[PDB]
Amino acid sequence: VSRSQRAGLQFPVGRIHRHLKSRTTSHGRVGATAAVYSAAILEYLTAEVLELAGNASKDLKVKRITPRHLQLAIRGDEELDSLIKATIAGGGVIPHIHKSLIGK
Amino acid sequence: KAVSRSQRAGLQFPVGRIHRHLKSRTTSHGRVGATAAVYSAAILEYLTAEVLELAGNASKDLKVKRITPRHLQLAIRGDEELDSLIKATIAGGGVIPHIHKSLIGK
Amino acid sequence: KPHRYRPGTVALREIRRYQKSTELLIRKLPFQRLVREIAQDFKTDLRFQSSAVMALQEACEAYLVGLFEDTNLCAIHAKRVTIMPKDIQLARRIRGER
Amino acid sequence: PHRYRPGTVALREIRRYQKSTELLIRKLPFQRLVREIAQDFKTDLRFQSSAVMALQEACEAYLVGLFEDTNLCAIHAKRVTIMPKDIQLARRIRGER
Amino acid sequence: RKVLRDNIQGITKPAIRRLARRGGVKRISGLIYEETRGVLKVFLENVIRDAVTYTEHAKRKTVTAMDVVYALKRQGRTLYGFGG
Amino acid sequence: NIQGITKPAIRRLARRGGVKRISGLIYEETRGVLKVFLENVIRDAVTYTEHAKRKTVTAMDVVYALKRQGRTLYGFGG
Amino acid sequence: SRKESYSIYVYKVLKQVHPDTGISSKAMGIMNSFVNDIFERIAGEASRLAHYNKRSTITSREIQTAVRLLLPGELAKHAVSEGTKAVTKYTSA
Amino acid sequence: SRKESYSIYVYKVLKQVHPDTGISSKAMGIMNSFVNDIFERIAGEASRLAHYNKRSTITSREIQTAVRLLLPGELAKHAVSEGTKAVTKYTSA
DNA sequence: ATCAATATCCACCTGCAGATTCTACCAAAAGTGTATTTGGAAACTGCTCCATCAAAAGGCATGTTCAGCTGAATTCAGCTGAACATGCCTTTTGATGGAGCAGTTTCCAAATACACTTTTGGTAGAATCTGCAGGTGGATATTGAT
DNA sequence: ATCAATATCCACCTGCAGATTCTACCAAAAGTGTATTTGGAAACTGCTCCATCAAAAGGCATGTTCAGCTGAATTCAGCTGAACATGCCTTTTGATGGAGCAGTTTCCAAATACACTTTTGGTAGAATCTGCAGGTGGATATTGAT
Repeated sequence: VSRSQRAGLQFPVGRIHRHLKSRTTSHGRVGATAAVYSAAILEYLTAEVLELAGNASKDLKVKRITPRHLQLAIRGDEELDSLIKATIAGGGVIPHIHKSLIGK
Repeated sequence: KAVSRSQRAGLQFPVGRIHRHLKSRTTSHGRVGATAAVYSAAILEYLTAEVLELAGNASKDLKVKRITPRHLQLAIRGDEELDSLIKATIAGGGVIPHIHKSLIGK
Repeated sequence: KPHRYRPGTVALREIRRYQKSTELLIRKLPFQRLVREIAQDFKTDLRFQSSAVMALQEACEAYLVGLFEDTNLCAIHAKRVTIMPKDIQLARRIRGER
Repeated sequence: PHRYRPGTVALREIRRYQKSTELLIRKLPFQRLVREIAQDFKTDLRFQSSAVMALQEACEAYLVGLFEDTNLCAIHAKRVTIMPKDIQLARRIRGER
Repeated sequence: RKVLRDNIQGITKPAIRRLARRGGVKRISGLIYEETRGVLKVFLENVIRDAVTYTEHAKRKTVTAMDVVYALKRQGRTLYGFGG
Repeated sequence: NIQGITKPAIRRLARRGGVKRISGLIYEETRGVLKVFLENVIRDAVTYTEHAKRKTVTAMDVVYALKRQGRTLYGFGG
Repeated sequence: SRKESYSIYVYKVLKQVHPDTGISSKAMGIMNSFVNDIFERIAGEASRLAHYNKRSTITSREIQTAVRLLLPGELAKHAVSEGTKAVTKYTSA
Repeated sequence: SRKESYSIYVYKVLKQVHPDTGISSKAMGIMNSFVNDIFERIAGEASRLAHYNKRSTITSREIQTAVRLLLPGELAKHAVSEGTKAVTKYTSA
């Protein structure tokens, strides 16, 4: 019967709503579906990151996604890189050395 | 009789209106204390005063009686703290005159 | 005589001049037209408060002017005096824009 | 005997460290500095180890990025060595000044 | 009405030069004016894209100065003097 | 204490940042910068601590501070 | 003494897109910070939108416009799709 | 339909500092933008502070911390003074 | 580009422990079901304000010429910063405590939200008041050629 | 050094667009006396934090040697700035119609607000495991030198 099930999402529509009722100022309300919509958004973007990161880990012969993988997935992707100007702790940087700095 | 809360606080800025704007921001789903409106009105007034002080001076320096955006810009870019606080763009403010040494004739 | 200012004297006059003033530097009508053309390529049948066009011109001119200041720094850093696309790119990159 | 030409070990280190994710500042000196800086704002403070680690991560991320922009400024100037004027230019364009 | 095209060239070389002058620039390579146009288009696009998104959200056909002010705030290019 | 932030560690940071050759004056410069960074962040953090009437700077204090400095960090509570 | 986290749901989504792949605690941490960040951004923009238009309810329309505003195109297209799908399916049953 | 402003109060404060000096409409416009801006920021930081400490209400204490973040150095010290003072004045009925 | 040697890096495979993933019972949200409350959508419409048109005039943009000096290329040597092996201290680690103190309760006054009835203060205009934009003309530079 | 050529001032002048000031009610402020909470205030648990300690092993600080980078000096092709002729198109003044905001109403569909009944996610305990970090030994890379 859960709204997450009804919406066909893994993410918690109910919790998302309970969190949204703390953003509507005073005298503020939240649509029945805003919770569903946001839940969907969060789930989708989580899926996108998790996919790219799992790829980075398969291409690295490991089973567990680490933060390095998360970093490689984010920075390796134009859109994710654009959206996530956070700092992934323990992700390091992407290897890159400038042309003019190499020998001969 | 009725004393306004601004008067009650020794302020020119509107404590009531500001309390209303804080109720409507807001919390969310929460409440605003009696003093928060006062403290806010006081900060806003103080800063309007700091700005108007510096601007007014600039207006004097250019032998004019009436503050324009240019003046506001001179005052804000001229003061380290206002300049840090205010990274807005002031429509009509121009820039502060500045040329680099290297550009100037030898 | 005839009479010529040496190359760079007028340029400095213009820096002083425009640094002194605050009026918009891009001609108003062409700018409006650019705005309407860009907006149109996003949503047809759009209208603009004149105010909105002006807000945009202010924002844009402020933006270009600051950008040129940064660019001018990159030129100087390169021990030059002529700004080049190189510089604008260096500034925008460091500004984290591109 | 045997000796590497200047630049070679450097490039080798660049490869190595760009490969790893480890903190490059030693933990204790860093903690010590954090504590001393903080002492000047509020006295007798304690720190979650997570807070010190957050600080160190935030720092090293910051210094690494800043070094990137700095290196770019040195390359603008047709150099290969970064100098304080490079860090200065970088920080200015960033609006940290 | 009438087809709008190439209005970026409305941003004349002398206007760009003026802008660099306020920006404190003494000397300008011939390749600046096109670069600048490039940059201006991107700037304008982004702001306008957001502004219109606000227009559309409000079910309006007219882009208000407020739309541009919100747009600008989003882009972290906050503007004073139109916000009211 | 700041001098405790050693030359070879700053070397390491530069290296990860793709730097090949380092000027002698870079280390003092880097220290100064790092000090301003830590000052700006800690000040804010501790302000959150004191507001929460605590004697202990939490990681969340640092995360909130970092977020305010537009230096958002992932992995410690947000 | 409870402390809610998106860990469970992240893990679930992981198992859908990569049933073979696991996740470290630090990584799971990043994922949390990610979800919280984006949630706060969306929520913020949505409340702002409703304000601008003198509304009191945050509807899915605020959420959607906010998504257009926050997410770079393509991520935004797909996010819009997912959202509308979730909502239709939710409104049918 | 009346739309509010800060013009009346900016103007008062103006006459207080420079009683000889006027302000042009565009300048007043900037001033209004300035005030609404700093109000926004203070309110925002305050609501966040309240959130972080499981508190449902925003008090002068919130505003004060908000002002300590936000405002640099001397501005902050003086602001705190003026606020604290207005508040103690307001309480002593 | 080879002939050598010194070191670096790279794959394959290995074995345990620090981290996982897996399992198992109690509070605190999440769903149901009923009864108001209310926001803001649908519908007339008053009425700013936007797009368009017209037309005249000079402020500018455009284009060309011509040569000054700037960027870019080259060479070069002083000296800085890298590589390195040498010698030692400070960071790192890891069980112990002790204890400071974040977090969790369990509780009444202070403090906030309400909900109605007056009592102003601010706002949208009219209506007076004046800065100053913008046009002068000679005093004082400021430049650049002999 | 000069003067010659221009540009830059700086101050005086004055009616006009733009302020500052005078005037009428609606919305919003203040004063009421109900109502509800909330957060602070104490008194105590447990985590997790500081502080020694007592060391191996790192990792840093040191002084040598010199390779190679930076910067300084010097040339020059030609890009870009200054000036000029020419005339387009932006600017400025004004009016027109009508699109479209935006101010009002009326009021279903959707939201809140309870009060219950279940359900699930957080916790702190168990049962595997991924892969770190360490082995070869095998090519690779780098640097001196046919």
